[PDB]
Amino acid sequence: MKSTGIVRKVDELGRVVIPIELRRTLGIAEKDALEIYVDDEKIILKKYKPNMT
Amino acid sequence: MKSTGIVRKVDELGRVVIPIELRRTLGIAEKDALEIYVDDEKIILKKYKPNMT
Repeated sequence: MKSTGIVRKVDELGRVVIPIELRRTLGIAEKDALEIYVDDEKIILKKYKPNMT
Repeated sequence: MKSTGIVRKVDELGRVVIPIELRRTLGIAEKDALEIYVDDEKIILKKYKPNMT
């Protein structure tokens, strides 16, 4: 079980468990942020665009 | 402060806080499941397609 059509549980309010490999891909964790967008019948969440100069 | 390019915090291990309006769109919550797919540099979470007939 990795990604691409893999079933995960929610939590309560909405906190869905993102795969370690996925957050690893984004280089994010805990205190980091994601950019959540919506696509009709599904959710689209990218890592937040880091404003680092 | 709704969906569509909105920034959210993670948690630790990856549990990202899905908008109440989003989980509401999917009619999911807590005990429910999502189908997580990966899109290059982003994550795609659909609701788990319910096998109810």
